[PDB]
Amino acid sequence: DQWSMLRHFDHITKDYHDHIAEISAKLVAIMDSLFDKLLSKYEVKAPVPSPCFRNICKQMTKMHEAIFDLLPEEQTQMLFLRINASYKLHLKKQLSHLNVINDGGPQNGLVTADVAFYTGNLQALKGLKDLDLNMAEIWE
Ligand SMILES: [Mg+2]
Repeated sequence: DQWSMLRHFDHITKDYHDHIAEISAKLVAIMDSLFDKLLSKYEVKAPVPSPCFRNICKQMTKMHEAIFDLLPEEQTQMLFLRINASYKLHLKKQLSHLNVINDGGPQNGLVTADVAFYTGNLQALKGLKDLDLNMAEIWE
């Protein structure tokens, strides 16, 4: 009956959500290593988008294309929030290293511009328009 069928479904899929998060952990780790490699070398200058940010955004795009049909929408949103958190951590580290501060000066302006390219790229991907990226965190 419908009840027994669904009990079988429940048993078969009981770990589905937890296991997707575990595979997604490996994907976050891959992107985290890319961000560390790229952002450790980032220099603030025109033109924008900088080569660093073009590369980050291209890989984010390719990642989205690769997993779109493999993850439910909510998990894809959650994945991108984790990827974003990694990006912000590495960007914050580099801005601190370079002594770039949020004072409205030309250097701050260039980072704001590069980040606008990043945010625009991310939010233009299917399902990601209303992600709360909290990019202001990078100046903490
Ligand atoms: Mg300046």
